[PDB]
Amino acid sequence: NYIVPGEYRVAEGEIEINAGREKTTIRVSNTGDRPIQVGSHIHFVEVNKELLFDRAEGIGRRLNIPSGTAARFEPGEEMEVELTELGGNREVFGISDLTNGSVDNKELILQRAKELGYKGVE
Amino acid sequence: MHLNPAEKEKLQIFLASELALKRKARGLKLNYPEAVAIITSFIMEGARDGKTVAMLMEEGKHVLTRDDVMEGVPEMIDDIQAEATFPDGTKLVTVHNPIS
Amino acid sequence: MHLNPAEKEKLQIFLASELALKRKARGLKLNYPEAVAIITSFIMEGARDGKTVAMLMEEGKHVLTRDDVMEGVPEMIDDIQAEATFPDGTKLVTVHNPIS
Amino acid sequence: MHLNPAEKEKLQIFLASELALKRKARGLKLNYPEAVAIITSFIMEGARDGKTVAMLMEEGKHVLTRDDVMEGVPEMIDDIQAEATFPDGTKLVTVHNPIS
Amino acid sequence: MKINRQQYAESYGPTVGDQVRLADTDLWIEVEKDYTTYGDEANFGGGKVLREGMGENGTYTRTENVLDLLLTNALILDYTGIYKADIGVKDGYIVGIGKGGNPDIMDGVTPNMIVGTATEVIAAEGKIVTAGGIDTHVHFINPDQVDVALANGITTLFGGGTGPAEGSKATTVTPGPWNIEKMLKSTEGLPINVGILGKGHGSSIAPIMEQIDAGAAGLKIHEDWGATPASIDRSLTVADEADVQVAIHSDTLNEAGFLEDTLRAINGRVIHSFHVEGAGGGHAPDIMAMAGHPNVLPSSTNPTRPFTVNTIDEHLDMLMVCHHLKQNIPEDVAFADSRIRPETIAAEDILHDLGIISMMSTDALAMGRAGEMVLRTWQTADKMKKQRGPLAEEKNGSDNFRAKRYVSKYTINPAIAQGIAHEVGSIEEGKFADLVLWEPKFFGVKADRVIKGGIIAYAQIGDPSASIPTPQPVMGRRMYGTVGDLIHDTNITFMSKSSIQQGVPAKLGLKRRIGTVKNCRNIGKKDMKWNDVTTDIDINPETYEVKVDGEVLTCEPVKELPMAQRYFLF
Amino acid sequence: MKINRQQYAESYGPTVGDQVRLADTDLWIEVEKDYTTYGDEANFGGGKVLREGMGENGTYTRTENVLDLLLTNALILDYTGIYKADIGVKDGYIVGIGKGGNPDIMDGVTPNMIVGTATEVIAAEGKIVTAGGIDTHVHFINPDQVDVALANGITTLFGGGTGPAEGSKATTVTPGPWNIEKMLKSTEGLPINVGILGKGHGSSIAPIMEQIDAGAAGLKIHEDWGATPASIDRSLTVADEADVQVAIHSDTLNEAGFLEDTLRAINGRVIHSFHVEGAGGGHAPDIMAMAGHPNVLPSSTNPTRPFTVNTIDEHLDMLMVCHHLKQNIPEDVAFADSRIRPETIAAEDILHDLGIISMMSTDALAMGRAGEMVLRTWQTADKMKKQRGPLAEEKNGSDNFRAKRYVSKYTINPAIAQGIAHEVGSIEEGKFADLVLWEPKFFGVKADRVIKGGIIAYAQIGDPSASIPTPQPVMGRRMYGTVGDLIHDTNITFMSKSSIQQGVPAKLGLKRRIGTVKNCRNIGKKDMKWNDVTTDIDINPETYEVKVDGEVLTCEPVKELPMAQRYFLF
Ligand SMILES: O=S(=O)(O)c1cc(O)ccc1O
Ligand SMILES: O=S(=O)(O)c1cc(O)ccc1O
Ligand SMILES: O=S(=O)(O)c1cc(O)ccc1O
Ligand SMILES: O=S(=O)(O)c1cc(O)ccc1O
Ligand code: NI
Ligand code: NI
Ligand code: NI
Ligand code: NI
Ligand SMILES: [O-]
Ligand SMILES: [O-]
Repeated sequence: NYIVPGEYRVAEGEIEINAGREKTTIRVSNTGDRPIQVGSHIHFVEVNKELLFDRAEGIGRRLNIPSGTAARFEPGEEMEVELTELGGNREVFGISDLTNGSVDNKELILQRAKELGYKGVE
Repeated sequence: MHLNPAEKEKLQIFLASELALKRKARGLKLNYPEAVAIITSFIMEGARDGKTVAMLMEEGKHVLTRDDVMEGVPEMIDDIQAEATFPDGTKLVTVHNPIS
Repeated sequence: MHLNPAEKEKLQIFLASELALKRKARGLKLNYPEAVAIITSFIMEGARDGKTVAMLMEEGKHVLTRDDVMEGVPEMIDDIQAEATFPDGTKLVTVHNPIS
Repeated sequence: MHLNPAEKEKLQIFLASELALKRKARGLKLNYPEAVAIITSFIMEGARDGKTVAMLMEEGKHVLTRDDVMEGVPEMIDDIQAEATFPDGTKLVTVHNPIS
Repeated sequence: MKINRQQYAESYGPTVGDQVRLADTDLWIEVEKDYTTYGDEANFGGGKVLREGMGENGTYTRTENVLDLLLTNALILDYTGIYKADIGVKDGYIVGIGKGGNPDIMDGVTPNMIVGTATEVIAAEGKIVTAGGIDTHVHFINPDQVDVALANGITTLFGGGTGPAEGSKATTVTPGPWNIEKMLKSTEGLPINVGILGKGHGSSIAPIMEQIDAGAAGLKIHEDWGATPASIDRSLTVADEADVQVAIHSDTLNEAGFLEDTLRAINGRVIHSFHVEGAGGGHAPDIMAMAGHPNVLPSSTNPTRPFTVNTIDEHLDMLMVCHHLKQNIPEDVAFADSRIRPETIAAEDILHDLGIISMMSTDALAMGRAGEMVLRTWQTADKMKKQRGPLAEEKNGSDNFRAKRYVSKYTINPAIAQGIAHEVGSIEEGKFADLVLWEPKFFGVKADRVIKGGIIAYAQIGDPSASIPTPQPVMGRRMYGTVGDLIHDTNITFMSKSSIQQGVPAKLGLKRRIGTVKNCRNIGKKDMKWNDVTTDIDINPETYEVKVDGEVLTCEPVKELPMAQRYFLF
Repeated sequence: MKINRQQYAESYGPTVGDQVRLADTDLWIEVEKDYTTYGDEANFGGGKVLREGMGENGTYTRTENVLDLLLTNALILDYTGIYKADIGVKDGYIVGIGKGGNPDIMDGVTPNMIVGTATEVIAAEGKIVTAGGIDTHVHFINPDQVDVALANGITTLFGGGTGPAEGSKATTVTPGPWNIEKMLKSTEGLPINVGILGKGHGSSIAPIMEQIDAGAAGLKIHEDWGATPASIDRSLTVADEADVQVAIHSDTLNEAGFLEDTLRAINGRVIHSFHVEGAGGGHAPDIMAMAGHPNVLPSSTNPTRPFTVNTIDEHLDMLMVCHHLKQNIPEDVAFADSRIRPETIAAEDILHDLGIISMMSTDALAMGRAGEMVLRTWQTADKMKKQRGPLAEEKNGSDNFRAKRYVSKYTINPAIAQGIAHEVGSIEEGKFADLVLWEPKFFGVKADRVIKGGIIAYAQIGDPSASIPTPQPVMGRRMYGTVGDLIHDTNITFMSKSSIQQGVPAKLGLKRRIGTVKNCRNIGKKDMKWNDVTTDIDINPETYEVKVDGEVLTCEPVKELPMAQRYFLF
């Protein structure tokens, strides 16, 4: 009965994010000497060239983390992250200029990634 | 005096704090704006005294306690922020959860 | 503090009342604006204390007497009106002929 | 109260002087605006008391001395001027070199 | 990934089923639905979602379904529902309520709510967002009244006056073509929407109509100008021809007629009955009976709201001093006693709760408080919940039904009454972006940010000399929407069709947005959202006891209210 | 007759070789030259020189080499020199720096500096006169910020925002055509020069360019909108076509790239790097390395200026609270620690002193103080003199070299960076008469009189009810240049060439003077006056130690500053 003005009384239960989308776990290593922090909604294949991971597995995906949060990689740190699928039209434009169109164009994405030195094109 | 805009505004905070301190001295539990004024003025007077930002961050949590204020006021005040002229110029003080 | 326009203005009345009370404490007979400020601030502090409108209508007639003010000031003040936040919200207090 | 523009402004000077006097009472050496406020308010309260312009020109030089203020403040203040309502209307007081 | 609900609500605001306390009242609102896609919530900042190629689209030009402003994660409280959504604004209007962001990568994006290069962001997570209040009983007496209204979330002032002239101090009237012109010109500088009422008094049509043609938005019939059968009749004849609303403050004195005579003069035509309870004015003692009729759009003014222990003492004295009434003259005492009645004030609380009085208003500076319409609406709702219990129509333990009934009284209903709900009065697509953001702890007390025409006009914000905007002193301040020429685009002057057709704006050099008053003459009580009850209200001439459906409506005054001493410095 | 120098300087201000202390600092400026003819000094008053037939010419009409205003006996402090002169203004512009008066009877009168019937007089004897400050990092969040800036001698605000919307609270951005239009209209009421930055974000040219065509003066790339390689590239492509400047607050998180990636995206093109030290934002920890490049115009924002004992505590906490960062979340702590670095803040003091950071700015209300750009510039210069000694380039024991290096950081250099130095940024013939008079005791702390377009806009002045202007309270106040329509003629809205060619001012009804942005794309570091140093700046990724020419740049914080508690009431 103590009154906290404007307080919430949230319902029971939990909120499942990115429900019904495929999830993928991958290992990622920061091979650089400065920290890299990666947001929830950046097309994962287009992150910093010094992050080493299987770049193919980041195509059409982003981090499966709450909207507006980020994953941090200290220099030299390797860890696993979980990715979810991009939605909507599944197109990306801009960012690192690796995609500029459908995310289905994997070979074109990887070719540009490889040519520009994004680590982990395999 | 050559008062600038901030100096003129901040006189208001001192005044509200004086008003609030008189209310507390006659035994009233303080409300939201009263409590904020008292803590804010304490910070700016502290800077004027030459205290450090770290000292004021600590002290600002002990200016008023829950029994000094009305129900709910502690939970309404998440932090209090004030800028004042320290010996080394204007600095920002933020006091988190000043009233527990 | 989230001051609204009326809160900012009314701080002025408190301040004028403080000024006037210092003048009275050093033995001056008070003038028209001094007297109005003192009685007005007394009403708003009264509301803050939780008094009723009827109590303040009575008390406001005994805050200052004619020997506290300059010649003519009692007859210049036909009434004093103030709004303040009582426990049951803003109310208007009117004190008729406060100084007999 | 029927405050006019100057009355409203000049309340600010009283307030700054109160603030400054509290700073001095806790042992601070006063700064430029503090010192100006204290001396100015003293002049206007003096007029209110019914003193003459010549008395305030004399007294205003003895309100604060150099040991009351920070280094350089005496030499920053060449004079202090204030208008107030004397028994014979508004007059200007100028206090030259108030702090020697 | 799952997120527990407490953390979800802290980050994004509340979602379906969660409840939020309104200020320090006992009233709880519950999120009814949410337009989001969980995981694709929009948010703005360092490493957040609304960034180029991510939640912000980098392809589309402004014309191409891109927003000028997105309010993210708003808890909307409106006659149309209590729900969670993003709100998209473009060209000063609300264009989309749904889910904003970038269809490149996000599911569920409303097609015209793209965040693009052209888009500004306001974070509304953890805020309650309502329509701006519509105050239809404003005396224009002191321009300082405008900021007072904005600070309590009012965005539209309808009324009259020329400043502190006695006619304006008594009545919401700007009389005649020249005073109307002068006040339309003054309005150019007022940072709020405005509509002006002419004098609804005369025995020939022409003197009254010429005010409408001059740019009045409506008329006010007031007893102080003679609320006679003729003035009532002519005003309503003009209103019916001109398509504007008529407000009435009836003949308290019963000099030319009793209530039934005023109703006969009205003759079934639409009218807005001001301060229908009657402390603020009208046929003594039974004027409140107006609120039972199908052609009456009934409003209360705010000092009687709600019934408290200081109410009667405060009013008796206010009435006596304003009318130069003497305590030792028995006619003056009998008049005050016939006009200030605990029996009708108590019943007025219940008539609101029942949806029988449809609207709130202020009566600013005449016998009401410019900055307390919203405040007192909620204090009334809270008192009623405490005294009457949750209404039968509620469920889940929420107060949603009552919250929609009450928010309607100062948003959509006055807008419908006045013929302006095509522009303002609710958070709906196609209406003007007059939006008020509230921290729930301050809900109905002090607005956080007031948006006018899609630009912030007023905000509670801190020291302008600081490194950041939050340091003290935090106070209400005019923002950029009020400055320079932007004041013209962010505000609406409401005018009659005929004055608009006649080119009054160009004739006066008005630069503000011009709003048309319309569809005011074929509405009634049934058109008041959530407050559409018609009934036989009986007021006993001897005891002043009020009955509805043969039951006496009695209520106790309260000693304390929420939204009061916890918040205010004076 | 000879006059001793003490008396000469008391009457006319200082002359060649005399020195003047800047406020309560240790910094002394020396008069380098004087344009007067000794004995024919201009002065105004009872029995003084500027009287008809004497030092005022009574023959010539205004068109005939006569001034609208003469500032007599000014001690100019400018990138172009520290010297004594009269300053003549006409049509709102500086037309003559030299010697004013009447060629009938005086020797040495500059031919277009005649005092005539048309001439107003400002006495600048014993004052220091500088150009108005040019602040190129302004968040438009609270209109009260303008007077704050004017009171510390700032006359031009470049930046962005729409008021206290979250996008504007984080970034100096007015996004899109409609918000730009709205803010150009708001600007009509702001008594300061303004230029508006659009959102430098997108992956297609059109969404970005349309902001320039709408009336933006430049662009801002900010990490909160995605400071990605694409947004950087497109913005600079637009800027190169449009001839406007791009400011950058880079990707602190290193999410899409490290500093070298941002530099590759830039690809040699000109860019203004905001808060280059990085506490205010940018690639952690090495962003300050930007300031060594020839294509980078580097500025600092003001809260790190200079490095003091409370700086780190204040910043760590400010960062944490503004970003909702939690003390118990290790990623939040690591992020704060990577961003707030005593090693780069200390080196930043020295980089200024060395002419490697070229500009100061505020970051008003986002992470900087609107009224402290000038103040902190001098506090930095003073700290450096105390810690490093007079610079080698000095002589006569004066601090002239350092004073010119430092005054350039907030006057001419930002003006060059932004493409507006043809109009503003220095006291030179042919530039707009934006002039700030300072009493030396208040120099850099509180301006005496701020002149905008040749009319005083702001002054420290007393009781308006008094017999004279000096009685208390003396405070900052808006003057006649701000009132009515005069606000239009005394201030400049800076706009892109294309928006001007497209008629945006007429389309919006702008009445202000319109300034053209130009010559921003083919400048570099070498064009920054007195601050033109390019070098290899190394920032150690492990220890954050900064090196220049293989020497570690380390410095101590100070416990006290001048221009602080002696002056301010709070
Ligand atoms: O006309 S007044 O401004 O003096 C006024 C006094 C009063 O006691 C009640 C109402 C009023 O409008
Ligand atoms: O529900 S009650 O009939 O008890 C009631 C009490 C009250 O104090 C005001 C209104 C009411 O309807
Ligand atoms: O958005 S706020 O105005 O609440 C703000 C708070 C804060 O702590 C730092 C920066 C800010 O812009
Ligand atoms: O000249 S010093 O190397 O002693 C120095 C000291 C200092 O405290 C800051 C900068 C400096 O260059
Ligand atoms: Ni009425
Ligand atoms: Ni009324
Ligand atoms: Ni920045
Ligand atoms: Ni910034
Ligand atoms: O009324
Ligand atoms: O910034």
